[PDB]
Amino acid sequence: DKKFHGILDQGEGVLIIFDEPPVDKTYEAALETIQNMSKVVDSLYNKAKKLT
Amino acid sequence: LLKLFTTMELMRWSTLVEDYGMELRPATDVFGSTEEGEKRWKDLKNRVVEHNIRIMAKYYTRITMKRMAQLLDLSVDESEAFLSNLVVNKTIFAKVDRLAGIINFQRPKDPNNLLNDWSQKLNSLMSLVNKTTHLIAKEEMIHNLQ
Amino acid sequence: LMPYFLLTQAVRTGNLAKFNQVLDQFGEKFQADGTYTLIIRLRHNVIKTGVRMISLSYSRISLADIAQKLQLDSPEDAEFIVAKAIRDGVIEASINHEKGYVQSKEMIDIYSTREPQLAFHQRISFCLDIHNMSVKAMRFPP
Amino acid sequence: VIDAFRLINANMMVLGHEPRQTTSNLGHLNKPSIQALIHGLNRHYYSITINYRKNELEQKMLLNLHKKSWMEGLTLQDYSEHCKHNESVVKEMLELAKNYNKAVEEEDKMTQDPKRHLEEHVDVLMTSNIVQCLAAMLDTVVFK
Amino acid sequence: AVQKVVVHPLVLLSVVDHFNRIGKVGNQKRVVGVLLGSWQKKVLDVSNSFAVPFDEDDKDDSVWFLDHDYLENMYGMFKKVNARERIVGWYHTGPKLHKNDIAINELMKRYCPNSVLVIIDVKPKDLGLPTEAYISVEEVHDDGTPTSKTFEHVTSEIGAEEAEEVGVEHLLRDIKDTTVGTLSQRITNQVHGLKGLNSKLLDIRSYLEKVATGKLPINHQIIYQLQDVFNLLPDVSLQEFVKAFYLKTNDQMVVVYLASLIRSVVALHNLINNKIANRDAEKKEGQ
Amino acid sequence: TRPANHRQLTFEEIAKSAKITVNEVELLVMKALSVGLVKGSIDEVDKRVHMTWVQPRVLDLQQIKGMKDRLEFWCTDVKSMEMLVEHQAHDILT
Repeated sequence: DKKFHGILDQGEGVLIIFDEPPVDKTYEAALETIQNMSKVVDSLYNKAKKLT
Repeated sequence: LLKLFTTMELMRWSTLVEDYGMELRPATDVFGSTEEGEKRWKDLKNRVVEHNIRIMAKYYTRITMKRMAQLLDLSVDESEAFLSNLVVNKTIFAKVDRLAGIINFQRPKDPNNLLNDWSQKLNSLMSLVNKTTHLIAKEEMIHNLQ
Repeated sequence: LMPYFLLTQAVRTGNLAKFNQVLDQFGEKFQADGTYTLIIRLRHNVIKTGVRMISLSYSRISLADIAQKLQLDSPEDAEFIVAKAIRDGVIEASINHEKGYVQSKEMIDIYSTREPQLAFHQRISFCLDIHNMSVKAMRFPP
Repeated sequence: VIDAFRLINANMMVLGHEPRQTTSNLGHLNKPSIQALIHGLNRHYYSITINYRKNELEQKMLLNLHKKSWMEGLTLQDYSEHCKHNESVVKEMLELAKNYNKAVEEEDKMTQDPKRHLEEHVDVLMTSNIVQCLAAMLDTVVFK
Repeated sequence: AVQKVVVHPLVLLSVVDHFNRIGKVGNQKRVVGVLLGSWQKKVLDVSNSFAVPFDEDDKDDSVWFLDHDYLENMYGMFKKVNARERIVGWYHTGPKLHKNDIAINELMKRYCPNSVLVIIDVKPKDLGLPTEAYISVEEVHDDGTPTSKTFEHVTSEIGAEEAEEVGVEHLLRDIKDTTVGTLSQRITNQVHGLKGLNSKLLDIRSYLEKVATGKLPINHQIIYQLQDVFNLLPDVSLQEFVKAFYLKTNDQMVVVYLASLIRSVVALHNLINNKIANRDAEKKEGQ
Repeated sequence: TRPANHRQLTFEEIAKSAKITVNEVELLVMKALSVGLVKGSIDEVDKRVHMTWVQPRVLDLQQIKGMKDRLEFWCTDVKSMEMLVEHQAHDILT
């Protein structure tokens, strides 16, 4: 349920707790921009392949 | 006593008690041993322990629990409890690997912070070499005149 | 492609009987297109695919377990087959015959290394080339 | 905004002869300010062209003002601020990309500022990132 | 003492003009004058300067004729013209010091307690600033060596008021570079920085060779500073640094890759528009 | 003497240095740190000491000659990479 940043290990019987680095927002914004450019390329198809 | 508690070095409680126990053997408090409300001796022991913790956190990165206990003059478990209490109080930062007893004071190292430290080292190096070249220019540019 | 669907099903199942019967049934299309040398090289890479998956879904599997799971006759035969898998580079794993188990390459978090740099470099060069070609193909008839 | 002036003689002005001879295409080439026209740029006085004798040595010594030291040239911009700026610009670029798609799609259906802003943002990102990466490599294999 | 000194373009140009004037009217090895500025903490701001008659013997290196009467007269005149400027130092246009500089600084310290000497090299260098700032401090060397009155380097900088700054920009508009980071200029800046670092290392190396062969004495402060340099050298073969560096390089290159992708898409859109326009124009012209 | 490249010092080698068993090299390094001579850290888990500073002291001519050699190498590397970069970017340098 993500109450604290840790992963168990039922072997040696350990609870490796730590701090998870924050999700890099740059890759996020890059991914949505990639999606936007993909749909822009779709628009460019609709223009060119139909007018030429 | 005040010199030791203001200097930045670990003082073993055993040695301090075999040195300055004269108190109440003189003054009016911190009795070596007396009535319960004025046997603060334990509080002084805790103060010595806390000072040692501060010094170690300042001048270590990875101190094994065995060594920490035998240096602090407390059992391994007693030292663990004291360090845990300090960590909870937020007075000290120390992450304890109890699997191997690898108490570590190294705060997590952000790549941003690591490269910033490297860049700061580079900047200091460049400034130092620039100042040195100025000073050495003056040095040679005076003496070679002779 | 339905005959090739049957062939793919047979290879994935690893059933030599199904492979042989489908081959016999659809030999006609096999001259129609031309794959026989490749279709026996198939049987080769059928056992190769078996070993590749066995190494893909495992990290420290033993030679006896490999033989049992691939129905291979002997652990020594399985050892030869895994060595040929090393030839083909389709398992990218080590092995230790002192104790008799095939250890796998210790998986590394591949972002603190030059693989992302190389991939992004290829893609950046491609994008620059597209821009150059576009701005060169820009034409004015006058 | 500097100007140089000299007076005109009333006798010549009354005689009608122009206050100042014109033998060469120089001297002119300048638009006299309407302020001076009102205050008598020609009735009472006349302007003079101003040239500057910029010697090479003086030009160099002036350049020394904002000349950047080699420390500045070879230093590394702070990495935390660099990442924060990269994120700011990338998110603004994302928004501009959304607007650019909307504009291009509506243009095509019917048959710019988003494109211009996108070009500016991409240029700044590329230049800053490449500069810092190259400086990082220069430093890391010059200082060891 | 004073920790920093900032000279002004007006001072620079006055010094250059003075040296050129003296050279034109007759060959000479140096030209000397006074520096007026203001104090704001230990950051001196030399906002003006003026020449003073001066000549010395090059052989004996102990006879010279700085004109203190001239100095005081023109200082009073400049005080009358502008108030908030007082004698803060003296300048000379000498590429090298001389055995007289200390005597002339003794003369100037009567006018100013913290008199600052400024060596201004009219000859244009290419790496550093043309002005060097020195101050005379004499004290019992804790090094236990014989103590001799000598100068000490002072941090120097070039700074201008808004007035001088607009003036210099207007003068330099022809060759002034863009006040913004363009990729080619940044690359050239890194190359120039490498040039400067190489020159500084070569100078330090030449001094070290001189000391090692013995033509010079050993400065403990210099040895200490170079020790600090070599000790401050970083280590770039460490794994916990290599991983971080690779991570940051990958991040920067993903940003670069996204940028290039957008730029290519825009270029393709422009080409599509151009093709459509060209075909429409040709069709209309034909019909 | 140890350069920054491999500046890591060990309890064992300190013991081979000034005669002390490896249970008080920790205290010796502690005293140095406190009096403010060397700076760094102590990793007794692996029994090593990391140094990143040393109170500079007057040196000898042979030491200065070795330092000169090191700076020879450094300057050679700097010049080489400068030439490399200028040659590579020759077509964009202003």
